[PDB]
Amino acid sequence: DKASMTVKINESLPQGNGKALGTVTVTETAYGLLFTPHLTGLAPGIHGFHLHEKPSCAPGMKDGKAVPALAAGGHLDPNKTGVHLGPYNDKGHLGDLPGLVVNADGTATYPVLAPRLKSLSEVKQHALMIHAGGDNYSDHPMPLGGGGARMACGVIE
Amino acid sequence: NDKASMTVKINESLPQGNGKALGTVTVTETAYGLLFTPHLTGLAPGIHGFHLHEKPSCAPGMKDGKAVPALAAGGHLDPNKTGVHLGPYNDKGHLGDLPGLVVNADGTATYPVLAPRLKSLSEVKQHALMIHAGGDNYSDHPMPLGGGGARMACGVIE
Ligand SMILES: [Zn+2]
Ligand SMILES: [Zn+2]
Ligand SMILES: [Zn+2]
Ligand SMILES: [Zn+2]
Ligand SMILES: [Zn+2]
Ligand SMILES: [Zn+2]
Ligand SMILES: [Zn+2]
Repeated sequence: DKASMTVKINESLPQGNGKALGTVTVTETAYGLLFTPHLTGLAPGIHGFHLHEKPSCAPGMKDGKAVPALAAGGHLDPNKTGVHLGPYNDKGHLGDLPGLVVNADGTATYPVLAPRLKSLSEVKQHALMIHAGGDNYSDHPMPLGGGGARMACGVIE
Repeated sequence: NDKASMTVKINESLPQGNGKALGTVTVTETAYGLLFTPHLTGLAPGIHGFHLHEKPSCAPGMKDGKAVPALAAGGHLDPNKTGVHLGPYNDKGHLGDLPGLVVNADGTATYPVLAPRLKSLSEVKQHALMIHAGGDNYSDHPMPLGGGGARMACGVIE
């Protein structure tokens, strides 16, 4: 019996949840949490892929405008580093995962290992977020890796 | 703040010998294993098999009267003699199994890939860094060696 679980992912719209885009499997390995995606409908390329603090994917208000998945808050960051440094650096947000790789047909199938995370309990009650932009694992030149807008989200557990 | 790091140059692998230079891959020690950061151009968009092979050569090899590209690098690095391809997150297979190399739509590869099973540069030196035509499902099923198929670019580490 592997320590494994799934998370439903939905489109993040200004008014709430859009279509189900599929799932992501989260599995404990000898090397940390393996995120095996099973998603469809995404823009080909590499997308910011992070655990955000709050167990919500609902939109929020910012400067009078509807902001998709804003209720998830920022990146999971129990060490209070206040810095986005990616999946391989202990000095930044614990919620920083490797970029989500999206195939030419808009599907995501390629597994990504986040070695800093060791058990399922560490992802429960957080939002699994997929951004429009990519992620260079830095706050420079763009904040939070350049992920920009939130466009897909799933509350884990 | 600092970790061991080294660079490997990558060349197209043709039947005749080395092809165009395609750029480099940086191999860096992290607290989580070796990180491979590509700086590559001229690759088919998509995900490619990406492995360390036994021998310090990217040279063509002869097989059945034909020059097979990078065949001189031998098989996948397998010090424990597992004889099986199970990918970068499973200790029961080839130690040389790395995550699939991700190639952008524009033919460049930039997305860094971590191989947690490798800890130090000493483990990768004097072996070949191989880039396959096909992808890698980290299994000998349905196809052998992850379905990597032919070798199309290669670099000798160190
Ligand atoms: Zn994010
Ligand atoms: Zn972050
Ligand atoms: Zn700059
Ligand atoms: Zn330094
Ligand atoms: Zn190979
Ligand atoms: Zn192998
Ligand atoms: Zn060796």
